[PDB]
Amino acid sequence: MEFQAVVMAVGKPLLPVGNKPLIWYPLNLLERVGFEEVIVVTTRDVQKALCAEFKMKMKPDIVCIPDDADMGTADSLRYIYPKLKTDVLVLSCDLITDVALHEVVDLFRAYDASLAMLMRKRDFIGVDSTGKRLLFMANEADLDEELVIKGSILQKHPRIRFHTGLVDAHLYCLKKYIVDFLMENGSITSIRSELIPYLVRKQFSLKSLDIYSFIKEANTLNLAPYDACWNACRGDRWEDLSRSSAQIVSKHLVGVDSLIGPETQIGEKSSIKRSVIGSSCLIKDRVTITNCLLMNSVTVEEGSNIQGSVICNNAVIEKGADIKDCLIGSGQRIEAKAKRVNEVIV
Amino acid sequence: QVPTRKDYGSKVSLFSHLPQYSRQNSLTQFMSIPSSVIHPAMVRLGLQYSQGLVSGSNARCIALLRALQQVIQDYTTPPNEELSRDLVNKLKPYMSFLTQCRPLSASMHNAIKFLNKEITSVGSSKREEEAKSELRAAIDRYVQEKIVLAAQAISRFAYQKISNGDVILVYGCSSLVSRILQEAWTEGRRFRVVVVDSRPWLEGRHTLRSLVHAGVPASYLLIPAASYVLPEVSKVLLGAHALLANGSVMSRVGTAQLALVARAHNVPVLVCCETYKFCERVQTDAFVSNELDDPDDLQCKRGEHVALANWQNHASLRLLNLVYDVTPPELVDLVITELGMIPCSSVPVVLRV
Amino acid sequence: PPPLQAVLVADSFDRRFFPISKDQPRVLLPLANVALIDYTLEFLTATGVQETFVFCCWKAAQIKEHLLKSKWCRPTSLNVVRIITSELYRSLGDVLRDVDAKALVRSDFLLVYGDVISNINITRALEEHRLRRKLEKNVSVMTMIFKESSPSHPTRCHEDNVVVAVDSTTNRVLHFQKTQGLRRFAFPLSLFQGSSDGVEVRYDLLDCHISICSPQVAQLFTDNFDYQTRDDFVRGLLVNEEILGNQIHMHVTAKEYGARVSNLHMYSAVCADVIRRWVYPLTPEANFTDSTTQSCTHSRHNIYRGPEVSLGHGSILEENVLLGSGTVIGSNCFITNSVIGPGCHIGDNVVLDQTYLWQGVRVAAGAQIHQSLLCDNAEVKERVTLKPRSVLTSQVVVGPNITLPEGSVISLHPPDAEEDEDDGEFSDD
Amino acid sequence: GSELSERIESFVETLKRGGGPRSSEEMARETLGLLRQIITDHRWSNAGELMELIRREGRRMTAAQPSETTVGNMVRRVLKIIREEYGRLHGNEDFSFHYAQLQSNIIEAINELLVELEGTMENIAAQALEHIHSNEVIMTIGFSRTVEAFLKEAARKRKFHVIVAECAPFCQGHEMAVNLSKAGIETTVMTDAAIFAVMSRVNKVIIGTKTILANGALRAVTGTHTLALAAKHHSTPLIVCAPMFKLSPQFPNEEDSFHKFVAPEEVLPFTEGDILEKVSVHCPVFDYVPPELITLFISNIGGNAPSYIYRLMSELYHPDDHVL
Repeated sequence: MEFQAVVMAVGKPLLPVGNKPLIWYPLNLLERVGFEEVIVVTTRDVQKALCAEFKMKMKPDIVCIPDDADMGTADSLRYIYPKLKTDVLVLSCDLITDVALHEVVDLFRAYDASLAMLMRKRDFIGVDSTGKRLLFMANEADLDEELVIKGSILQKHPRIRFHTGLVDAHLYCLKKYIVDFLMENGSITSIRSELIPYLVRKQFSLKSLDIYSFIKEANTLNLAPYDACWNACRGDRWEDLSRSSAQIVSKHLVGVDSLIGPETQIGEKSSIKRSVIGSSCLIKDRVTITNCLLMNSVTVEEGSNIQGSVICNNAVIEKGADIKDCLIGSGQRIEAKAKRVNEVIV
Repeated sequence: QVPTRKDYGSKVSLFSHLPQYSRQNSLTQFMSIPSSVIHPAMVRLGLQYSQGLVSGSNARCIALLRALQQVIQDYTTPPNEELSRDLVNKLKPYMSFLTQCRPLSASMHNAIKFLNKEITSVGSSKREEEAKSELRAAIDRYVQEKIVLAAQAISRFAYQKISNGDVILVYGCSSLVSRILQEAWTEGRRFRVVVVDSRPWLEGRHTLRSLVHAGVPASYLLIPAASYVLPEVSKVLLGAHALLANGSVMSRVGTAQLALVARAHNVPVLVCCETYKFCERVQTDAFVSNELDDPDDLQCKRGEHVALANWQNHASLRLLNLVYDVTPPELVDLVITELGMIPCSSVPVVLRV
Repeated sequence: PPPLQAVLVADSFDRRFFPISKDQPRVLLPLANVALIDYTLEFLTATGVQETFVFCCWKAAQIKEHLLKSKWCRPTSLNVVRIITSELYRSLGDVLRDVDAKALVRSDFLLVYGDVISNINITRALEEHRLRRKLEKNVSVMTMIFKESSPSHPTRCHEDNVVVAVDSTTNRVLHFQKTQGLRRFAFPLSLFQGSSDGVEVRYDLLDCHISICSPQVAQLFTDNFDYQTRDDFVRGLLVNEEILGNQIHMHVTAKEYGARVSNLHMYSAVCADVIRRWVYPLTPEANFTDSTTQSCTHSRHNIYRGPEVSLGHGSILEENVLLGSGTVIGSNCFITNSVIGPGCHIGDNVVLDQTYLWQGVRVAAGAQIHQSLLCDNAEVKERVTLKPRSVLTSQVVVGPNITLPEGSVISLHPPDAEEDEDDGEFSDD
Repeated sequence: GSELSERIESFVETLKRGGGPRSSEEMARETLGLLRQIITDHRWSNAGELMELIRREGRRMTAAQPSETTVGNMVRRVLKIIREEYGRLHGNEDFSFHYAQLQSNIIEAINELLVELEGTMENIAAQALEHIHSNEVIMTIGFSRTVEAFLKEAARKRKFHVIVAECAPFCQGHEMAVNLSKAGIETTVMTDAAIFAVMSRVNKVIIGTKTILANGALRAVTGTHTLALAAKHHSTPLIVCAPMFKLSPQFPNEEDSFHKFVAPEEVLPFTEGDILEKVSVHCPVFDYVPPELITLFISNIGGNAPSYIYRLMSELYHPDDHVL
C-alpha cells in the first residue's frame, strides 16, 4: 500500500464525547476517500477499554492497538513502527472538518514532499511566497521576542509571508524514512513540537527534504478544551447532515440546531440552543434552551434552563434550575444550586 | 475506473479534435487517496505532469521510466494470470491515465512502445523474480544506451561542426543542445550563443542559466525579434521533440518560425535529436496532432492590469496556445544523431532501419 | 494637487569615493560621460517635479557652476532648480534641519540623494500615498520606493542589502535593517503583536532612496536632534509606534529601474548597466543633457559611437562600448564593455575590458586593462597591465615596463592613495 | 511670443520621454497644430527664412526620436506646402516677393491637410467592405487602431474569423482582440511564436504599420517581419492598412537606429538575478519589412501596390526635403 493511515489518540471517557462517535469523524473522513484498513491507537490513562467501547463502530474495517498513558505521539508512533511498512498519514481523533483531503495528498505526491501538514486560518509559521511551501515555524520557547531567520533561506526564498493565528489540523502526511529516523532517535516526544520544527529547521540539511503546508478556511479540529466541543457540534449540526437522520423523539417541543438523536426522553415546550442532549438524557418538565452540555445519564426538571453550564455524565439537577457556565462533573446529583458564571469547578 | 477530466473553455474551431485541459483542476480531485486502481508511482507521475513539474522530452521519458520501474518492482502477479499479458493489460489503464493528465509526447510514446514489445517477449519459463529483474535491467540499459550515451555521441558529433566565432542560435529549454554547447565550450571553441525564448512557458531562461553558469557568452531575446539577430548568426541549433516520418521535425511551438526566417536570411538550420524520437507516424502541419497548454495562462501581466482577466465572459473571444509546431524537411538542413549527421529527409530511411 | 518639491540633497555625506571625491564631488563623476547630478535631475524632471531645491556643502562652487551650464538652468524649463548652499551641514539630518530653517517645501517632496540613477515614474506611488494621507489624516509620514530585485544581482553588493519586515495588506513597513556582515536576522515580535493579521520578510527589495515625505518629516527630524540619516531615521522611528506612530509605507515597482551608486563597485554596475539601456528613456544617445559633446549613434551590440572617433584598422568592439568625441583608437585594438570618455587617445594593440576612461586619458600601446576606473587625464605609458578594480585617478601617470597588483588605488596625493603619482610604478617621490 | 517656445520644448521633451499623444493620428494632428502655431507666432516675411525655421525645428524633432517618422514627414509636408504656395503665387531661389497673403494661404492649406488627416480612419473603414469577403480568417498582429477600425467596420455586413497574434515583448494584441470581440468577430488570440503553424489556415493578412518608407518597405511593430515572411511563404496577400501620413521618404538602410530598443527589463525582468551580468538582452520594438513581401497598401486614396508608393513621394514631399 502507498499509505498506512495510522491514527493517534492520547489523553467519563474523553475521545467519543459528542453527538456521534467522535473518533468516527476522522474515521469517516478516512472512509470518504478510499482507506479500507486504518490503524488506530488508544490509551490506558482513562482505561484499557477504549477498544472495548469501539466495538459498535459502524465502519466496514479497522485495526486497533492500545498503549500506555503518558506516551507522546512521537513515542506512540515509535512503538507502532513495526506494523507501518510504507508512507504514513498520521491524523488525530479530535479532528472534525470537511477538508478536501485529496489536496494535501496531492501536495505530498506532486512535489515529492517529505511532510505535508494541514493548517487553517503562539506558533509563527513562515510560509513561502506561493502560499504552500513553509520555511519557518517556531513557538515562543526557543525565542524571547524575536525570530531568527537564517540568512541562507532568505537569500534563497526572499518573500516569506508569515502566519500566526493558524490552528494546526494536526494532519501530517509524513514519509517512511522520516519515521525511520524517528525510530532510531529517542530525544523526541512530540512530532508537532520537537520533530516538525526539526524537519523545518533542517530542510537545508541535492537529496534535500522538502516540506509543504496547505492552508484553507473550511473547518478546524477539536483542540484540548472541553469548551471547543460546543462550537464543534454547533457547526457540525449543519456539516454532518451533508451525508436529523433517524431517532426516537417526542416531536412536540420547539427548537432546532442541537443534539437531536436517540437514547433520551424529553417533553414539549423545550428549545435547543446548540446544547448537548447526549446519551441517557431525560427531561420531562417545561424546560427551555440551555446552550450548555448535558452528558450521559442526564436528568433535570421543574423549569430547567441553563447558560453554558457543563453538566457531565450522571446528571440530576432540580430544585430551582438557575445554571450559568458553571461546570459540574460526573455524579451530578446536584439540585439546589444557584449556579453562577463566576469561577466554578466540576 | 479512471475518470476523464473535463476540458477548459471554448476551443478554436479548427481544433475541435484536441483536448484543452486546465492545470488548476487536477485529475486526482476525483481519485482514491490510497493508490487503488493506478499504482502510486503512476498517479504521482501523472499528477506532476498535469501540474507541469516536468517539461523536457528526456525529462518526461525518464520520469515515466522511473515510474515504470517502480511499478514492475512492486508488482504482484495475480492468481494464474500470465505476466506477459496481465502486465500489459494493467499498464494500458495507466497509459490512458497519463494521456488524461498530459498528452504523451513522442518520447513517451516510443518508450511505451519499446516497453510493451519488451514485456511481451518474455515467456512462462521465467520466475517472477528473474523476469522482473530482467525488465528493470533492460529499462536501465535502455536509458543508458538511448538517452545518455546517445547524448554523448551527439555532442561529440556536433562539436566538429562548431567552428570559432559564430553566434550559434538556439530555442528555449532543451537538454541535448545545452549539453552540446557546454561540452563544445569545454573543448575550447570560443563562440557566442544567442538564446531565443517565447511566451508563455518562457522556456528560454532554463537554457539561459544553464549556459551563463558555464561560461559561454549568452544573449537572450524574445522570439518576435529573430529577424533582428539572424543577420550575424552563423548556425541555428534547435531541439527536436519528435522526428516524424517525412522528416518534418516536430518541436516546441516556434521552431518552425525560426527555421523559416533563418532560411530566409540564409543561415543553416540544424536539429539535434537522438535515435529514439523517431516517431513512426507522420503528419503535415501542426493542426492534426498537438497539445494545448491551459490557455488561461497566456494572460501577460503587462501594464497595470491584464487584458485577459475575465477571459471567458467575452463570447467571441477564444484563446489558445499550441504546444507543438512542425518544420517541413525543406527548411531543415541537418539531423544529428548517434548515427552521424544525417540529412533531414533521410530520417525514415535510417532512423527506421 | 499642489506642486511637487524635490529636496535634492546633492552631496553624499558619508565619504566613500576616496581619493576620487577629493577632486570633484561624487555628484559630478561621469557615470557614462554624464554627471550623476544630471541623471537625478533628469529623473526628477521626468516625474513632473516643479522645484529641485538642490543642497550642497562640499565643493558646492563646482556643482553650482556645472548646474548653471545645464539644461535645467535656462528659465524656460519646468524644473526650476533653486540651488541652496551652506557649509555647516554634514548629514541628511542637518539637511532637514536646514529645511526646518528655510521652510521651503509645503508638501510631498522627494528626499533624493545626489547620485540616484532612475526612471521611476512615481505618480502611482505619490497618488496612493496621498490617499493613505487623506484616509487616516496624516499619520503616514514617509513612503519609501524600493525596487523588486534578486539578492544576487551585481547592483546588490555585500553592503547595501536591506531586510524589511512589512505589512502586506497596505505595504506598511514594520522593521528595517541592513545586512553588513550578518548570517541571521532579528525581528521583534512587536510587529505581530500590533496586528498579526499578516506580515512579510522581504529581502528581494533593493533600496532606491526615493523617499516621498511630508512637512511632518521636517518636524520629526527637528524633534530628534540625534538623527543622522534616513536609514537611522526610520530605524529610530519604527520602534516608538505607540507614541505618535508615524508609520512608513513601503512600495515596489518591478518594471521600472532605480539605483544609487555608493562605491566604485555599485558604480561599475550602474554604469555598465545604463549602457545596456536598462534605464531607458535615460539611455546615453537620447542625449537628455542636450549638448554637442557626447551625442552618440547606436549600433549592433550597443557599441555606441560619438563624433570624430576615427577607430583604427582591424580593431573590433565586442559590446557595450561608449566611444567619445575625438577619441582616436589605434589599429589592431580591442575593446569590450568599456565606457570611453570625451577626448581620450588610446594607443594601438591595446586591450580594454569593463574598463573606464573619463576624459583626456592617454593609454598607450600594449596596455592590458581590465575592470578599472581611470579618471581625468590619468595618462598611461607603454607596456602596462592592470587588474580588477585598480582605480587610478587624477592626472596620475604610470611608466613603461610596469604592472599593477589587484586592488591598486593610486592617486596624485601620496597619503590618500595606496601609491603616489609619478611616471613609474614604485618610487613615486 | 515665448509661449510657442515653451510649447515646442514641452513637445520635444514628451517625444523623448514617452509617446505623446499615444494615437499616431493624434500625434500627427498635434504636430500640425504646433506647426501652424509657428506660422502665426514668429518673425518671418520671406519664404526662405520660414523654410529655414521649419528645418531648424524639424531637425530637433526628427533627431529627438528617430522612430517618430510621423512628425518628421509631417514637417516635410508642411515644407512642401510652403514650396507649393510660394511658387504658385510668386513664380531656384526663394525671395521675400510678397507677404501675409502667403501666410493666410499657408494657414488655409494646413487646415485642409489637417482635416484630411483627422478623417482617415473612416475613409479606410468605408474602404473595408470591398476587401473582407465573408468567411475569411483575417490574421492581424499587434494593436493598430486603423486595423481595428477597418475590421470592426467590415464585420458589420459579413462574418470572418480573425486570428490576432500578440506582440511578445509586451502584449498589446490582447487589447486589440478584446476590443474586436466586443464587436463579435470570433477572434483568436495567440502568442506570435505560432505565426507559421497557424498561417497555412489563413486567407488574408491585415497588418498595420508604424511607418512606410519610400521603397514600399515599412517599419512595423516587431515580429511583423516574420509574419510577412511566412505569409509570403504561404503566398497570402498582405494588406498594410496605413493612412497616407505614416509615410516617411527615407530609404531602408539610409537610417541608423532603424529599430527602437527599449529597456530590456521587459524581455528579462530585473527580478531575474545574477545571470543578468553576462547577457546582452535586446528588445527591438520595430522591425523592417522589406518591400517585396507586401502586396497592397490601403491608403486614404484607395489601394496601391508598393511600386506606386515611390510616386507618392514625388507628389507629397519635395526631393530636396528628404534630409529635413
